[PDB]
Formats: sequence, structure tokens, C-alpha cells
Amino acid sequence: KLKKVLDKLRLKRKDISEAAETVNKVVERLLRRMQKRESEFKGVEQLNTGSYYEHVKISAPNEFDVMFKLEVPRIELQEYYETGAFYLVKFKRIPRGNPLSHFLEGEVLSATKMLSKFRKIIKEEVKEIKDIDVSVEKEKPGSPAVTLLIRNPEEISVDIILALESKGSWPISTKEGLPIQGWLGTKVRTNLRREPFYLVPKNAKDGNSFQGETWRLSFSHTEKYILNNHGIEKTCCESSGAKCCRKECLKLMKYLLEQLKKEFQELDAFCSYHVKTAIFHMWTQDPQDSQWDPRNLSSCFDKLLAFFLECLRTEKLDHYFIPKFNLFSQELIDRKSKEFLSKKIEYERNNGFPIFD
Amino acid sequence: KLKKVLDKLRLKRKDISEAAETVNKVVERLLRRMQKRESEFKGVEQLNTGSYYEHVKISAPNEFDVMFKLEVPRIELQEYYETGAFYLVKFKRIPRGNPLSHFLEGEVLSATKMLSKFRKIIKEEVKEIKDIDVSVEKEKPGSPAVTLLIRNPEEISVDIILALESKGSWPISTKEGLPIQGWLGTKVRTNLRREPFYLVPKNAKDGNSFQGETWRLSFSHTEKYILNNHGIEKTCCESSGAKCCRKECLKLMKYLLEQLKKEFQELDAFCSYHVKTAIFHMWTQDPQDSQWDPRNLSSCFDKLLAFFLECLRTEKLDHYFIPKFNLFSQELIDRKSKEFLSKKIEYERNNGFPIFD
DNA sequence: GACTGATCTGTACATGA
DNA sequence: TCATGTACAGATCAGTC
DNA sequence: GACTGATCTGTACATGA
DNA sequence: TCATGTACAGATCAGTC
Ligand SMILES: [Zn+2]
Ligand SMILES: [Zn+2]
Repeated sequence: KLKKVLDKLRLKRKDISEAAETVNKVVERLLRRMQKRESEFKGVEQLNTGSYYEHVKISAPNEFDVMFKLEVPRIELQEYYETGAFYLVKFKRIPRGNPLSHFLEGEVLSATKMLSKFRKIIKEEVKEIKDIDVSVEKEKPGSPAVTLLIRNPEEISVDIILALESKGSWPISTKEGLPIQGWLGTKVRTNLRREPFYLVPKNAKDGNSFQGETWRLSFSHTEKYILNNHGIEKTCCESSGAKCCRKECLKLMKYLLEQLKKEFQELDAFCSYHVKTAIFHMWTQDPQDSQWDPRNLSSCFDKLLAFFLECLRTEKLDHYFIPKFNLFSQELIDRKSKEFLSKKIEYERNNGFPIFD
Repeated sequence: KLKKVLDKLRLKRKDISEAAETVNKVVERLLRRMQKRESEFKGVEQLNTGSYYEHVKISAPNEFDVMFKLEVPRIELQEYYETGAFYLVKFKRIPRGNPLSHFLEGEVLSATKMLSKFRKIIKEEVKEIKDIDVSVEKEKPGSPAVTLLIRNPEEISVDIILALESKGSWPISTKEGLPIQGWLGTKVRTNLRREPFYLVPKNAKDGNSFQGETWRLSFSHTEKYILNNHGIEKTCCESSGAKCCRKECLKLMKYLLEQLKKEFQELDAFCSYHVKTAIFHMWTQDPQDSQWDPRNLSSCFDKLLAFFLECLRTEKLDHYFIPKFNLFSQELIDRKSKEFLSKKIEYERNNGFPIFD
């Protein structure tokens, strides 16, 4: 039933091999340039994130997320209002001439300036690539990335995400977040929150004050770890352990939403991170690996489905790391959208999921 | 029944507090001196091991194990025969004048010279302690340590173990060892074997060739990790998880052996590491946390007990990290001892464990 | 500007209810 | 079984050369 | 003598039986 | 469901300034 859908969604190792070849080449060139010519993004490091690197990419390997993170010492964050997600970045110490002085709009590190220079460098190096059909995509509003289109005959999109790495303790807005204590445990959560955190440009085009100096938190590293260490049992999905159907449900849900989005313009507010967040909450709700046995696929997928609908009905999907940040607020998504989606989803749920063809 | 015995074996937080106070003071002074006066053990670091730091110490806090580990780059090991446990230590690179040149008997690092200088320094600093009654114990044959007796009114013994730290990949004799793949998992084992390993002086007084240049492997770091991360479930014994009776069975077994040893001279070959190794094998055999529920204490303790007897009957207790190394060989322990122990143990097992009074 | 001691956060354990 | 206090452990921050 | 590229081991995943 | 081959990831070692 659903197993056949999962077969359809499976990536093919040939496609994977070629796409990965080309992609790795381009990425390596860009990183190296970002170090080489006496840049100010020298010292940047690489961190692969997203569905492809979590092995939850569906249909095709045509989307890649790569973080160019740069450690930026001695900073102080001023929370942008009480959003929990958004911050203004200040420095204690302008070191001397300082790489990042040119990226200052006061005491405040400007996300848009930094992003513009980043973009300029990337375009420059991309012009010098003669053996691969790679180009720079026009800037998308609300993106912290420079998106590359690769004609590896087939089209592949690569988000090169500019990030700031901070080894300090996580902002307060996350203190109640990451509620894995009953699922992955206390030692795990403690070790994860000991890790650095990351800030990417918000790059909203709304016309606000502090619009180009607003940064958003990112936890793609931690999400990667969770996707790859997802059981209560350490042997879950391991070589000497047993498979769950967690990743599978994430894939099915992702696909459902992708299709429902390609057919309806009413769902342009929705992205797969909503699905991911919701499923994090579900995995925290049903921690037991037994509650995610393959033989219970259909029911498991329904459980999640049910949960999601409730999130729409209550208009309440809390951010998994920032509990005060609601993702289904009226400010971000209109009621009408959520209701429309509840309708379509319910239909599909009561009709044997016709859309899966 | 056994719960009351575990109550008797429990340490008391006052005793713990005082003993720990004094002990930490002395240890800090010794480490600092080991760094300060222009030594050759400068750069040494501390690593607390053993029952006290695993929270499996029984009766009293009168025994402490502390490793002074020193990273020793660019070495090559020659396995002492096919023992798997014993090695001769050679250098690729005599760096220049080199700290450790004085500890060389050729190309071979001498364990006894190093241990002698270590001991000399420790005695020197111990003379300078005026506020605490601390002395150096006479060297024990087969010890890689300098043992301190502290009259903190009550007597406390502290083994200061000289160790060498190597970040290279683990010797081949351990390749089949650490068989946690079904219990803690594959990722765990892989990450643990990526860690450094340690060599302590064998310090046998047997009169062999290469007697004072023979080193023994140590895995007290890994054993510490296992004791503190002992479940298949990450929440085992955690604040938002459930208790097992693993540590409890280790304690009971430890105590049984301690008593049976204090009463009988026939069991001077036996140490608690045999108990620890056996229980590692049992935890690998019964990985499920459900197989270690508190309510199944008595039976669990019996299971272990049974296992141990079999190890004596077969005269086969493999080292947990070095599978080729047998601990119940005739070379190390006489049959008569193992049989005697089987007898006493069986008696206790069939008689409601009178010895526990 | 770089190295060492001081401070802070949280887990495991004892204790009291 | 559930709340309160101590040790241990690791990490970050503040102070000295 | 210090920094970067090359080599090696193992987990997760696709494929074939 | 179980054996074979590819990507990804981290670590150590060898080669260049
Ligand atoms: Zn799983
Ligand atoms: Zn446990």
C-alpha cells in the first residue's frame, strides 16, 4: 500500500552517485576559494544539512543544503522583540582592523552586507567554472543562502547557507526547547546544548526596522544528529539492531505536502520544516521504538497525520527548539490557509490517498 | 532480602564528603607538582577511574583510583609474545634531548625507570605535606601505581597510576574485543575505539626478560563510560527514565567475592576485575533493560552467578577487550582454586547466602 | 594577544517525606 | 515513590604575562 | 619546524540473491 | 529477509613551505 509509495520515493544510487560527484566538486571549489583569495570569510567551514544528508530525500537528489559556518567570537545578542527566533548581533570586541568591520552598521553586524559580499564572491568564482553548467539563482526573499542551479544534465539546486558559529551557551529562548529527555535522554540533550549554535541572515524583504541586521537561529546540526540518532535504543536502525518507520513517515508526509503544494497555490505558506517540526514533536510523544515498528506503518503515518491536523485546528505548532515561537500563528499563516489544508488533507485521509498517483 | 544487603553496602554521604575533600586536596597538590618543578612528567593529566567514580564502591570510600596519563607521541608497540595484553614500547622519533630519553633502555621505553622517578617525585612532595597524615605505601609487585595511605583519621588508599596515552588506533588484539554491537551499538563502539588507549607498567617481579620494559593495556576510561552509559535505552537510570539493577548486581557480586576472599586464602588469585569482566559479558548477553529490572533482582543476580560458575567450570573467562587473553587459564589461576571457589559459591547459593551477615 | 585559575550547569547519588 | 542537598564533570569566562 | 593533501575505517544506504 | 557495492564522515598519516 504505502510500501509501494516508499518504493516510488526511493532514490537511485546512480542518480545519487552522479549528482553527488558534480555537487561535491562545485562545493569544494567554492569553499577553497572562500579560504584562498584573501577573503574575510576565510576560516569558514563546511557542514552538510537537510534531507539529502539525513537520508530522507525523496524522489530525486535535486536539492542540497550546505552550511558555510564561520565562528564569530565575543558577541552579544539582543533578542529582536520577543520572537525568540530573531536577534541583533553586537560585538564586545572590534579585534583590530577586523575582518567584519566592513559588515558593521554601528555596533550591529549587518546580515545583508555580509550576504551581499558572500554572494559577490560566489558569483565571481562561478563564472570561472567552465566544465560544469552552474549558475547563481536570483536572490529569494527570506533566504539566508546563495542558491546554485546545476545542469548536471538534470537540474540540481544547492543552497550555500552563510552561517555564524557561536560556542557560547544557547540563547534563553531555547532553554525550555529540545524536550528529548524522555526519548533520547538527559545526557544527550546536555551534550547537544553544549555544542555551538548558529545564526543565519533572516533576509526578510518586509521593510521593517533592523531589517538587514536581523539574524535567525539555526539548529540544522542538531536536527542532523537527531535524524541519525533517533531511537530510545542505541541499536535502532543499526547493523545489529532493528528498523523503525520514523524516517519513512517523515518521507511520506514530506511528499504528501509537496504534491498538495504543487497543485494548490493556497499552500505557499507551508514548507517541509513544519512537517519536520511536527514529527519531532510526535517522536517526543511516542518515544518507544515499538511505537514505530514497520509493521505498524499505516497506523503510525495516521497518528502523525492526526497530530498535524490538530496542530492546524488549534493553530498551534510550537518550534521544537524555541517553544515560545509559534509557527501556525495568524501573523505567519492565515486561518483560511490552515482550514483549506485541513480540508484537503482530511479528504485524502478518507479516500485512500488518491494523490499518491 | 538482597535489597537490605544493598542498603548495608551503600556509602554514607558524610564519609564520602570528608574522604573526597582530603583526597582531592592531596591529588591536586601531586598533579600540580607533577606539572610545576621542571619535571619530565609535565603535561600529565588526571583521569579518575574505578568503583568510586563509577558509583559502584561498596561499604566505604577507602579506595580511590586516579590515572596520571601522559600522551606519548610517535610510538610503535611490539606485542610481548602473543599475550595480547603486554607490549614493548619503542619510539619512531627521539625528538631532540627528549624528556623520556632517561627512561630508555635502548629503543625501548623502560616502565620500571619511569615508575621509579615518578615514585621519587611523589615521595618528595609527600614529605612536604604537613597538615595531612599521608604516606607512600611500599611498592606492591604487579602494580602500575604509587599507593598513598591517608590517615583521614580512617584509612584511605589512593592508587596514583602512571599511564601513557596514545591517540593511534587500538592494537590488533582488541579488534574482536568490546562486543557491544547488540547492546550499546555500532556507532558507540566505533566512537569508543576512536578514543585513545592507555599503557601502564606491568611491574611484574618474576625475573623475566624485558621485565622492566613490559607494559599492559588499560581501558579504565572505556569501562567508566560503559558503567555510566549502560542501557540499550538512553534513558536507562536517567532522570526521565527507569532504573535497572545492573550496578546493583555488580555491587553484590563484588561484595560476595570480597568476603569470600577475606575469609579464605585460597582465593588470593581472584580480584574484582574478574567480576567486572564477567558482568560485562553478561550485560552483552542480556542487552535488554527489561532483563535487568529491579523487581527481577534475585533472579538477575542468580543468572550472573550461574554464568560465573560456568566460567570457572570451563576455566574460561575471556578478557572483554582482548578476547584471546584468557583470565582463568591454568597459567594464572590453579584449577584447585577455581574448584574451591565453585564449591563455596555453590554452597552460598543453595543456603540463602549466610555470608551476607 | 596567549595561558591558567575561577565560575557555572547539570547528572548521579545520598537523604528526608 | 517524590523533593532537597553533595560530588563530579565538563565547559565557558575572567584574570595574569 | 608548521600547514595541507592523502589514506584508512566504518555506518547508512542502495542493489542483487 | 540476507550478501555486495557506493557515499559520507571522521580521524590519522604523509608530503610541501
Ligand atoms: Zn530506527
Ligand atoms: Zn540502568
